[PDB]
Amino acid sequence: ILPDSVDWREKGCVTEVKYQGSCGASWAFSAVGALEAQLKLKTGKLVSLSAQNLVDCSTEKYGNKGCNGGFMTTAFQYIIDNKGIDSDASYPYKAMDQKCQYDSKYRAATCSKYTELPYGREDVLKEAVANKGPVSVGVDARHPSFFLYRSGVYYEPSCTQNVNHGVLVVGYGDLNGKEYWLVKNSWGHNFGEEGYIRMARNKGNHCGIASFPSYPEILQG
Ligand SMILES: CS(=O)(=O)N1CCc2c(c(-c3ccc(C(F)(F)F)cc3)nn2C[C@@H](O)CN2CCC(c3c[nH]c4cc[n+](O)cc34)CC2)C1
Repeated sequence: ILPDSVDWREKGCVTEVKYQGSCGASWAFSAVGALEAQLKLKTGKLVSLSAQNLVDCSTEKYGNKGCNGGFMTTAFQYIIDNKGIDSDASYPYKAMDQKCQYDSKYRAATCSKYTELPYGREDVLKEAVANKGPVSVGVDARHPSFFLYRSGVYYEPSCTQNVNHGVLVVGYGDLNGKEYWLVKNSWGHNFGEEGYIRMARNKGNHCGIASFPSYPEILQG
């Protein structure tokens, strides 16, 4: 039996909204956001993890291009392969491609595996958000309505199921009858509701929110 509403901010699993700047690294912010929540569930400690570490180190082997884009799934694979990711404090974000400076001395999290959810399945996404944690997703963000969004439940008739911007689903609910996904963006506090957007849910995979969902886990064995 799934809750009607969830908000992982209430469970202490969501760090401050970040500002990616002119670097196209939303993939890296989406990935660290998902892992931040799993780290809190494991250790009780909420700590921002290094998006820069992913930008600089999860590169050609993972199909990622730093400030020119990339993928959450392969970001997670880098963290698995590397046996760690640094804290954001120890390896801060500069919004540029830099030489990899990963140092195991400042490791703040590990990742054992990741899971991809099936294309377009908002019911499966709901279950994962309720029972696993925040889920990294792609959205179609290429409409003025998206970047100008201030409040309410976002619905854009021209949205497609093709995704181009990485964000984090941290919850869901309903606002005066409109079902929504609660989405953490990485465009700082002047986007949306202090950095968050509520996006239409159960409206035929609106803006591709359920097209490419994935989440990491931190496990023994
Ligand atoms: C137009 S579309 O929207 O239909 N779409 C098409 C399909 C798609 C999209 C995203 C998608 C797009 C954007 C985002 C976001 F913006 F959020 F960041 C998220 C997901 N994923 N896939 C699934 C895989 O094709 C992604 N896969 C392909 C292999 C590739 C790769 C190259 N070298 C490697 C070395 C090692 N490994 O392991 C993998 C590779 C990267 C991983 C976009």
